[PDB]
Amino acid sequence: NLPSKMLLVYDLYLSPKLWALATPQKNGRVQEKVMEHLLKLFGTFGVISSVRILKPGRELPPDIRRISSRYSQVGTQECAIVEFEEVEAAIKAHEFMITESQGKENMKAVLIGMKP
Repeated sequence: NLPSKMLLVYDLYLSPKLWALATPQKNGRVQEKVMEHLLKLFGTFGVISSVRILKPGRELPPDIRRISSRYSQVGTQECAIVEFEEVEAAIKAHEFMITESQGKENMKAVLIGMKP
C-alpha cells in the first residue's frame, strides 16, 4: 500500500503563448486554456485522476502556501494539484516537465506527499 502519491504544478501560464499571445476563449480564461492543453500533454505520459488548480491571491492550501511560496524562482507563483494513478507515471513527466522547463520559468512539477 502507498502512503502518499500527489503532485503539485507551476509556471504554466507564463508561456509566451498564454501570457504574451493572450488567447481569449468563450469557455474559460487561462483556466480553460491551461486545463485543456494539459489534459493531452498529461494523458500522453500519464492520465490525471483530478487536477485542482489554485492561482495566487485566491486559495493557497497549507501544502502549497508553505512549499509553493518557498521555492520562489519561477517568476510567478501558480499552483496546481494533480492526482495520477501512481508516482511512476508522474516521475516520468516530472523530469520531462522540469527538464524541458529547465533554466526557464515555465511549466514545472514537484512530487508532493509527506506524512501529516
